[PDB]
Amino acid sequence: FGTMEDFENLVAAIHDKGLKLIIDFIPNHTSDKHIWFQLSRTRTGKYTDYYIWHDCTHENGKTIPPNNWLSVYGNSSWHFDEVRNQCYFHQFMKEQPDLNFRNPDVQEEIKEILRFWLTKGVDGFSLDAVKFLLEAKHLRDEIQVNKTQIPDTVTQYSELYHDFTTTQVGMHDIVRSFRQTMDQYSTEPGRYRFMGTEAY
Amino acid sequence: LGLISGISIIVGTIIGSGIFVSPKSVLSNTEAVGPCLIIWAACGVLATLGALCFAELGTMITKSGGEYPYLMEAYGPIPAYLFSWASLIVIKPTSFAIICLSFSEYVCAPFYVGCKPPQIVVKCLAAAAILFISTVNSLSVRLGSYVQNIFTAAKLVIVAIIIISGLVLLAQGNTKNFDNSFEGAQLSVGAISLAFYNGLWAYDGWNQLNYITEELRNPYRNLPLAIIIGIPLVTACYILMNVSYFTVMTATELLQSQAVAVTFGDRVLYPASWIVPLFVAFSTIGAANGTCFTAGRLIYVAGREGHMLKVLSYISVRRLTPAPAIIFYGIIATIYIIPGDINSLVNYFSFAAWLFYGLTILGLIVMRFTRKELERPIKVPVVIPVLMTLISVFLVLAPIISKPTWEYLYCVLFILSGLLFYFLFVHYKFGWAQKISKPITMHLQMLMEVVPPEEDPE
Ligand SMILES: CCCCCCCCCCCCCCCCCC(=O)OC[C@H](COP(=O)(O)O)OC(=O)CCCCCCCCCCCCCCCCC
Ligand SMILES: CCCCCCCCCCCCCCCCCC(=O)OC[C@H](COP(=O)(O)O)OC(=O)CCCCCCCCCCCCCCCCC
Ligand SMILES: *[C@@H]1O[C@H](CO)[C@@H](O[C@@H]2O[C@H](CO)[C@@H](O)[C@H](O)[C@H]2NC(C)=O)[C@H](O)[C@H]1NC(C)=O
Ligand SMILES: *[C@@H]1O[C@H](CO)[C@@H](O[C@@H]2O[C@H](CO)[C@@H](O)[C@H](O)[C@H]2NC(C)=O)[C@H](O)[C@H]1NC(C)=O
Ligand SMILES: [Ca+2]
Repeated sequence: FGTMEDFENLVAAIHDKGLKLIIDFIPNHTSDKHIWFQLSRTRTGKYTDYYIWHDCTHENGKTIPPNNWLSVYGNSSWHFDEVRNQCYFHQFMKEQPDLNFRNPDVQEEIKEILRFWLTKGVDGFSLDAVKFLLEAKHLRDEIQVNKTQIPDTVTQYSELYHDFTTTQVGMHDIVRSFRQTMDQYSTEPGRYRFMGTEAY
Repeated sequence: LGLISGISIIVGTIIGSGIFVSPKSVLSNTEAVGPCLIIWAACGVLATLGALCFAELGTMITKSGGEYPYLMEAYGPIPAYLFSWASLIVIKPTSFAIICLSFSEYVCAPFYVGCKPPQIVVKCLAAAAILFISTVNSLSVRLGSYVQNIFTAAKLVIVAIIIISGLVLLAQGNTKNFDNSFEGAQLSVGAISLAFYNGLWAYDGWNQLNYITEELRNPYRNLPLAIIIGIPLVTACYILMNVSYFTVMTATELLQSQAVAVTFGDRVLYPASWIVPLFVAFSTIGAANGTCFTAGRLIYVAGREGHMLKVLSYISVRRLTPAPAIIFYGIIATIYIIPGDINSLVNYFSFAAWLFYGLTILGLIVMRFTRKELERPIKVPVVIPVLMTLISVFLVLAPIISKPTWEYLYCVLFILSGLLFYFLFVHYKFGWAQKISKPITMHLQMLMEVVPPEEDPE
């Protein structure tokens, strides 16, 4: 798409025609090639609890996951890492590990990313996948839609009721703290910062 | 008054409400930052060369008035009459209307934070400032000058806050808006000539520096030295205030703004952002209180020749004020704000003012061939009134050729309306003239209890 200089020229040109600019924001997960995840699976420093890790029983090519939770695109939502010798959680794909938003070091790193783009002159954000932010920490099994179905065949995401992986207690407070982070850049008149959420 | 307190009255007179309204309209006509700073510097040269020519005329003639004894000595009674007529109905009430309109832009702007105030609120507040000042100055002649020195202190402080806090931001590296300052511009004769109308409004007061700064310790040397030092130093404070505006605003954000210095104080002085609408609103009614002190000085000296009505420049018996002149200026200024609109009253003012600045400076050159043997103590080089009378026809003809609007018709027809009144009441004194003028003077005398000023020429 270009460089950072190409983005800064676009923001200045958008403002000179009287337009505004909002961009997407992805708070829920990173890639497995992010520098936080490469330090998380080597247990380096504070990054050990940046992601959700649990023990599992991976041997001869098959992992036994801690519960029956499924990813949106459909198989187990726990994937075994060979360096950490533990399993990590992901809502979407095994290349997208979920951030641990019960860790207050993770929420401060997300607020620094919001302040980075508001300093560049972005007028707002659209927040993606906010209902996937928190999960239940009791780690209990979901309820199957078909209760007589054998649990080894439950692999599609539409076969479970997702009461413990979407819209948990405390999720709306994380979105409200994002609104308070952007309120420090909205005190100037005519430069209010927009926040929209995408929950489909 | 020495030399240092001689240049302090020059700085206090020339700094007015213009620098808080004019940066939008200079940038609106020259659409780049680079040409916007050249017009602010070239207007301070027209104010300095213009005040030097008035310094020679002030020592050569030595008579009270304004430009009225200067035009009589050069051309005769007909341009002297037209200056007394145009300063009565055009020049002085519009100057009182632009200042009171600029007061209501700065009170109503912090209440409408991201949008404009409606036009009914800025006009009904400006009419309340005209009628408040026209009654305070018509009752309590000495009250206007006790508050005058704290209105000048409030003006220089909020100028020094913007200049200093703009040089701090310029050192930190907020210089992105100056990077391409000459890309997208206008060399049209109507875009530059209207950018000169708005910049020279911020220098209003250079033609009355003669009367108050000639009671010095050594005149004829310290008067033209206080002009060469004083008016270029306010030119440095006007460029430095536009530099400060362009550190926090883009050139598009300055055009999309109601009051330019409120937007500055909203991005710099954040927990105390209300001091900029407070100090500019004090300094603006002080500039309107100051123009009611001068009410009646030219009206008295023009009526002594028969060129102005004598019911004006009468003095109230109780509260010894020039009450018929202050009430007359408040009525015409209230009429002018109903069509209203700064950027349409500044064009109306600058067209009549620079028509008579150009006739006066041309009279300096006419009196070098006609009125010799007349003891000029100050004598400027001849190239200075020649350049000042060539720009004065450029500032008159170029708006009425390239960008003609309706105010240049209503200003010409109001000046040529006076040329009818010359040939019926002064040149061809008939019979029915003084039997209209005397019962009106008699009945307005018992209504306002105003008498002739028990006085002499001075
Ligand atoms: C629509 C376009 C035209 C609009 C015209 C509107 C005219 C409305 C007139 C309103 C006058 C308001 C005056 C009150 C202001 C008081 C200010 C003040 O502080 O006074 C202190 C002063 C001090 O008095 P003290 O209270 O006794 O100390 O008080 C006064 O002088 C009040 C006297 C009122 C003066 C009225 C003047 C009106 C003159 C009109 C002449 C018309 C003649 C036309 C003839 C034509 C023949 C061809
Ligand atoms: C308190 C405020 C009101 C008092 C002051 C205004 C007087 C009210 C009456 C106005 C004039 C009445 C008709 C003229 C009567 C005198 C005629 C005469 O023979 O003069 C002899 C007069 C000498 O009379 P003397 O004073 O008796 O010697 O000769 C001249 O002064 C020639 C210059 C004429 C100046 C005319 C001033 C006109 C003022 C009204 C302007 C109207 C337009 C307003 C703006 C348009 C809308 C924006
Ligand atoms: C996980 O889902 C994938 C689908 O992406 C399954 O992998 C293969 O899916 C194709 C259909 O697209 C089948 O034809 C193959 O037979 C599947 N592979 C195998 C080995 O059966 C996969 O089975 C799912 N489950 C696991 C545990 O990976
Ligand atoms: C899903 O639920 C159904 C009933 O709720 C389970 O039972 C089947 O129901 C259908 C309905 O006509 C019968 O035709 C089958 O004979 C039933 N038995 C089976 C498929 O063994 C069904 O077992 C549940 N699970 C699945 C995977 O379909
Ligand atoms: Ca999550």
